[PDB]
Parts: sequence; C-alpha cells; structure tokens
Amino acid sequence: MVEFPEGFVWGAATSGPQTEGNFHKQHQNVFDYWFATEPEQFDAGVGPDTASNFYNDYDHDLALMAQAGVQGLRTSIQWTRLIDDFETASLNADGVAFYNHVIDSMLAHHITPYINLHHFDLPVALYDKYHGWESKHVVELFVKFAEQCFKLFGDRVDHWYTFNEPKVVVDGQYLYGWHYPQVINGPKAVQVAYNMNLASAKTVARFHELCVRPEQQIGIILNLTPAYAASDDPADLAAAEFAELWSNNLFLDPAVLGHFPEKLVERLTMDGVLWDATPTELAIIAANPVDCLGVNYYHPFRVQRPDISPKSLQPWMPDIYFKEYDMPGRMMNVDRGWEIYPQAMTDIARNIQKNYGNIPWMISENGMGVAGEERFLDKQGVVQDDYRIDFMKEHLTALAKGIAAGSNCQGYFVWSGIDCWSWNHAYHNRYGLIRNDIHTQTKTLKKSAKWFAELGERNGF
Amino acid sequence: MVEFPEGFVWGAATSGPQTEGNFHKQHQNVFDYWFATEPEQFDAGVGPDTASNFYNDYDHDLALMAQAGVQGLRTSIQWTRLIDDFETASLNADGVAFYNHVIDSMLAHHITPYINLHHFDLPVALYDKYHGWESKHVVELFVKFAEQCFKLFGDRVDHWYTFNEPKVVVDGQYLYGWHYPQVINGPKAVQVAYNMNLASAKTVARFHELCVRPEQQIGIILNLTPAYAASDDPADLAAAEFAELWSNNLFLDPAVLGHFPEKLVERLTMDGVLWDATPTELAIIAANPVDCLGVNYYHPFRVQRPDISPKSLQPWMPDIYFKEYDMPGRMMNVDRGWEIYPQAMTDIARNIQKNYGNIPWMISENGMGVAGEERFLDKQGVVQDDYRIDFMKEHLTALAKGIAAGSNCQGYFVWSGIDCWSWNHAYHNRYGLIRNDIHTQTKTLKKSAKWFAELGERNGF
Repeated sequence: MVEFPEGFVWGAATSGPQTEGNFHKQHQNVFDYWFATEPEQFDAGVGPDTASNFYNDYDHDLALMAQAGVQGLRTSIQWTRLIDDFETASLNADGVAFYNHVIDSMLAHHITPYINLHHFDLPVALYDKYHGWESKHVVELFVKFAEQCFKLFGDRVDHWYTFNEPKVVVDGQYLYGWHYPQVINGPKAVQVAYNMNLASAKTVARFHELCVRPEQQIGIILNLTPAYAASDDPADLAAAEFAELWSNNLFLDPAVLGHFPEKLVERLTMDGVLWDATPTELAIIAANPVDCLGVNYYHPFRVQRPDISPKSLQPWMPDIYFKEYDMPGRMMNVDRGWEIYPQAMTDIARNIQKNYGNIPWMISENGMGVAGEERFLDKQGVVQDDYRIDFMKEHLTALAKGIAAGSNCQGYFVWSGIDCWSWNHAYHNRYGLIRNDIHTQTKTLKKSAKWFAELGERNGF
Repeated sequence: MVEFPEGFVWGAATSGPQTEGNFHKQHQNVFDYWFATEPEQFDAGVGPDTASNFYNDYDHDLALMAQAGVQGLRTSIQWTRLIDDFETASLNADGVAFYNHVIDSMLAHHITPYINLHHFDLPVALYDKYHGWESKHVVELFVKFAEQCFKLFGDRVDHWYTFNEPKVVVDGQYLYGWHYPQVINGPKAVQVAYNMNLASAKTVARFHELCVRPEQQIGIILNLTPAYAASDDPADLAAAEFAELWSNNLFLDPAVLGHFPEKLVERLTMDGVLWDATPTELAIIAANPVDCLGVNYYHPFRVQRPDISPKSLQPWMPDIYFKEYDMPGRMMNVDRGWEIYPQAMTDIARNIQKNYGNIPWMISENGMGVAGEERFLDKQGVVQDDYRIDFMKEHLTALAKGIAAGSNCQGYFVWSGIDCWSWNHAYHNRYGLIRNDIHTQTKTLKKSAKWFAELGERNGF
C-alpha cells in the first residue's frame, strides 16, 4: 500500500561514543572529560564509560541488528580511539584492531557498513591545546585521521561520511551550553561553522585521491528541518528567512553547491562576525562537494520575529533574528516536548529535489524516543512499542510522497538499532528497535524490530 | 668473462660459537651445556671449548683472512660472553674487551666488520628459567643485549644482523632434534618462530633509534632455498606451496614486508596451532622491516605430496603437508649427501627482485664442505681444494646471471674463512679457504684462498 524504490536501503544509525564504552580507549573526548569531571550533568549519573557495551559485545550486537532487519548500519570511528598521537595521526594498534573486528563482523552478518568520521567527539586534548574546531591546525589533524580511516578500511567500506550534524557541534560547544567546553560566543561559533565546513571539504578531496572503485562515495549528514514562519507577518517571514539560511544553508550550500549562501555572508559581514576565510580555502570548498547527503529529521521547527530589535546592544548571536514559536493545535510527543509533523519529510524531499540538484540522499536519522519502556514489556519481555511503529508509518508515508514526486531518496535509517547513550540525557529516552537493559547489558528485540524486518522484505507496508 | 658490479663485497662468514672457544666465557649457551653433558653426541668427541682458538689467535687469524682476500668478515657476538647479568644486560669486562680487540683488529687488517647478534647460541640458563625463545621476556632481554652491542661497537661497525637463520633454531630446538634441548613439539615451534621474528623487529627498531650515520644498516640472514615441486601434479604443487610459505615466507615476509603470509596464518589458524600474537607486537613488526637481507644457500630442496592425509590423527607438524623428494639424475656431492644445483642462486635473485622490492641483499653464505682434506695436501702442506674453486665458480656464474637480470645483490660471503666447528658435526667437514689443524691450532691457506684473492682483484674470473 506504501511501497519504495527497488534497492532502497533499510538501515539503522548510531555512533561510536554512544555505543562502545570507553574500554581501553587512549584519549578522552570532550564528553568523556565532561562526565569524568561533572557526572551530575548526566541523567541518572550514567555516562559514556560503558554505554551499550559495544566494545565487548559487538558480534552478538550486530547479530541482533541483523535479526531486526538492519541491512545497513551507520556508526562512527572515534578519533580518540583510533589515533595514538594526534599531531602525526599515528595509530593505536588496539583501536585499529577493534574497528577491523567490527567491520569484518558487519560483513559476516551481512550488514553494509556506513562509516561516519566524527560524531560530536573532539579529543579534549585538542581543545585544551588549540581550542579545538576554532583551530585550522586542528582541521588539518582531522584530515590526517580521516586519511588513516580510508587506508585501513576503504578496502571493504564503500559509504563514508565526514560529519554527523556539525551544526550541533557549533550550537553545542559555542552557543547554548549543550556540550563541553560550554563556551557561549557567537563570533567563535561562526568561525567553527566555517572551519568544519572546510574540514569536511578537504576530507572529500583526500577521499577522492584515495578512493579506487566507483562504488566508493563520501557524504555529510545534516539535519534539514525547515524553519517554518509562525505567520505571514513580514517580521515573521524575515525571521524564517534568516533561520533557514543559518540552520540549513550554512552547511547544505557549501557541502552540495560549493559555496556559502551569499545573503548569509552579507548578513554576517554587516554584523562584524564573519569568519576568517582565505580564497585558497574557499576554492577547496568549491571544488570538493559531497557525493551524497544524509538527512536527519525528528521534529519541525518554527520561528517568529524576535522580542527585541537585533540592533539592541547585546552579545551577537544568530538568535537575535528569530525566536522559536509554538503553534497552537500542534501535534505533540508530550513527554519529549517535541511536535510531531511528518509533512516536513515531504518538504525536505522537495527542497533537495528542487534546489539541490536532486543529489542522491538518504534519511540517515529518524526515530522516536520514549522513557520507561519497561512499562510496556509483555509476558515474554518484548517491548510493545506500537507507538514506534506508528511513528515510522507516518514518516515513511510522508517520505514515499516525496519520492513519488521525484526526489532522489535512496534509503531510510532508523535511530536507533540498539538503545544507545544520548549524551547528558543518557538512557532517559529509548529509541532502539532493540532494548538494552543497561545494568546487565542484555539486549532484546522490541516489537518494532520485527515490523522493520518485515518492512525490508516487503520493501513497503 | 664473469664480471661483478663495481663495489661488490667479497667476504667470508663464521660465528662466535664456531671459532672462539670457551676460554674465560662467563655463561654456557645451549651447545656448551650439551657437549659438557653428552660429548658422545659430537663427531670425534670435539666440542666448542677450543673450536678454532679465535679467542687467543684472533690477530694472526685475521692476517690470514686478509691474505685470502676476505674484504668483509661476518661473525657474531655471543650473548653468553658479553653479558654478565642477563636481566640487566650488565657487562662482562673480559668479553667487552675481547670484542673490542677483534673489531679493532679487523679494522687494522682492512677487514670490514659484519656483526651478527645471534647464531644458535641461546644461554642455557635462559632456557632453564624461562624456556628460551618460548618466553617473551627472553625476547626483551635479547633486545637489551643488542642495545649494549650497538653502544659499545657501533662507532666502528656499519653492518649488523639480528639473527642468523632463526629457522634452524625453530627446527633444531623444537622439531627435529638437531639442537639441545631437543624438544619435539609442533605448536611450541610455531610460537618460537613468531617470537624470534618479533625479537628481530624490536631489535631493528632499537637499532634505528641508536644509529646515527646513514651507512649504518641492520639486516637479517635467512636461508631462501626454494621449495621445488617434484612434479606438476596438483598435490605436489600444493606441497611445494606450503613448503615455500613455511620454510621461506615465515621469516622473509615479516622481516621484509612487515607481515606474516596470509595463507600461512590461515592454515596455522585452521590447524589450531597459530602463535599467540598481540596487535601491538604485529605493529612493531609492520613498522620495523630490515634494511638488508643476508641470503644463505648450499643445496636445493624438493618436495612431494605427503604419504597420508593431513587430516589423519597425529601430532601437528609442518611436515604433514610435504615430504622431501630426491630427483633421479640429480648432481650429487656424494660424500656429503647433498644435491648440487647452482640454478637456485638465480632463482633466489629473481624472487628477491620481483616480489621483495629488490631490497639490498648479499649472499651471506655459500660454500662446500669436504671431509679428510689431509688426502689433498700438496708437498708443501697446502690443501689442493680445486673442487671448492669449481663449486664457487658454478654458483657465482648463476649469481652473475641473477645480477644481470637486475637483482640488487651486493656481496658474496664464503662459508667459511677458516675451518670452524660445525655443531654436532664438529670438524668432520671442512669449508674454509684456510685449513685448521685443530690439534695444534695451526692455520694454513688452501689453494682456494689464492683463487679468492684473485677473484677480489679482478672482480670476477
């Protein structure tokens, strides 16, 4: 009744830092150091030190995912686990063997590997010495690590991503306190946004110098939630105009089009907060767009005019141009605080089709978190997460309309395969097709797991 | 008519245990303990205790070798002579002065030193306390002894080798009974082959930190005799392949390529006998391959299908995959029991050139042993060893063919310069350019010594 293109990929998504645990990891990333120093900042005091025990139990974990119908799995390689000395990108022998072990086990369980290079997990030592992503030297070090990933694992990994949602690194580390180091500074964030766009682009270049076969593609994962205007009031339309440029075009355009959006750069220049770029850097950015796009979507985003004029003297922030709006009558995931709006899936698909060349793209994240799922265990200990199935049906229906209108979407990756550790929220909200009892690290398919396996065999529902 | 590159090194090869005698040596190596304890295992009851008296006679001995055209002399430093306390690698003063004397005296007689670190001479104490090369602790203590050699003697030694033929130690000590302790255990022999390769690479690493000059080079001496198939029957072809991997690639590949042959480790894994390795160790082996390769060759090896299935119930041995074969019509060194086949010289050169990056290499051993050279003394007491001149001619002619085809061969070292003590065979067979009457320790050049001096002058023959 809803069916999908032949060859469509049914996947699941996570990341290294949210699954592995820190067993025998050489370097701390900012979240590791944050938890070691301020454990009260994490839900129920659970941090990343064990997470979902993937370091020790990867083989049986992937077998569970294979059962739940994961045809492709996307996760991340931790910089802080792979590299011995960051300056040289010398290899940690034990970390190299681990990722070999999980990739080979992925193939052995007939799971296609999708490898992201960075998922919010900057080595804290690089923040201490260079202030992290504010440093173009740190940009270069990232490329030397990416290069090592390609040479070690390129031989059996076809699908790569430079970054998961660099905007969340910019907002998290430099705007809103979400990530350690918790710096609050607009100008710095603007430079970090630039620097990560540049790092992503030099990585693609390096990747294209090292990639052999034509099946080898590299992309970027962005959240493409539209910024819907609260109303037709011109001030509200101007707020959406800027929120769209800042939250989506700031990364979409350089990655796909090769350039930053000109109206944004004009805005940042007038405000005196534009990044330091060089023409050589902008040229690399123009000449190495991504091969494909990963799109994350969970909940829509709406914007009205700001309470006060952006000319008011206040520290510069992108927020001086737009304020979040709560639509009366909205549909709500009440416990999570998120509006439900599958139509954005269709809007996103149209935007890519109309304005971004209909570049090959996938939904690389889509899912629904619920707290206390033990309340829905059946007799045999299987979570009855019909709500999670309803959520996928609604969004997959919206997706299919976008595809039917001609959008070049080639897969759908659920967040998440197994319940995983969600930064400071930890395991408050569960998203997986598979439950993790984190006290014993015992994992069990949910009802959605079976429905998703069946979805892949029918290629529809 | 047969001509050699400009700069070709014409040398001779021995070892410390085969020449020095045990005068004032602090520790027993395994052969020392074996003879003191079962002299009846030794030809004519002759052990290592006097050998060719090189401890006492080194200066005149080297005068004689210079007369024979020895341009470079390869020999070894004995672990059991140099080191006081093995755990510390503290120094025995007499031993330190002894090797300083011989190195200074090589230089004074215009003989280039080529110092090997290990020639079958494990300290018996280290076998009793740790079971020798089975112990990774013994591996580290060897690195300490190597370190001492490099600091004490590296100011006037440019050319070093880690080991002479680890395979003979594996075979002798752990598979076939040739060396005390005469263990006969397949799986231990596998662990020992690994451990010794690991000791070599850790030594190369330690050497490249303590080497200054650019002409200081460290290599390893292997026997690269090809494993010729008895026939083109697929079973015989299969026996030769494993024979090749086991006898040659087991050491040639980690030493030069930085890794063990995939098909061999696949076989050892399947058979349940693979060594215990760590990722960190494997990385040390991958990062520290040799600068040079010393190549020993004496006589060919031919191989046929084993008589019974390798799946038969029997203790694991490499030999379950191959049986030696005698070819009808072979050219024989009848008394010694060895086939003569100089074409193998060309075959080794081709293999190094084609599959091992044409790494700098030398024939580090080639020669012919003959018993009862008294029968061939001329009226002035000079061995008329024309058979040894012929043997060298045939093998140099084949070597020249390998060089002309483009193989990076840089020297030819005769085994031996002076008749030396050949383990359990003691002095039964003589290899020298120079005779030793071992009763009086009186040395006398043979005819082949004169030929060898002309050879070095013409740079050919």
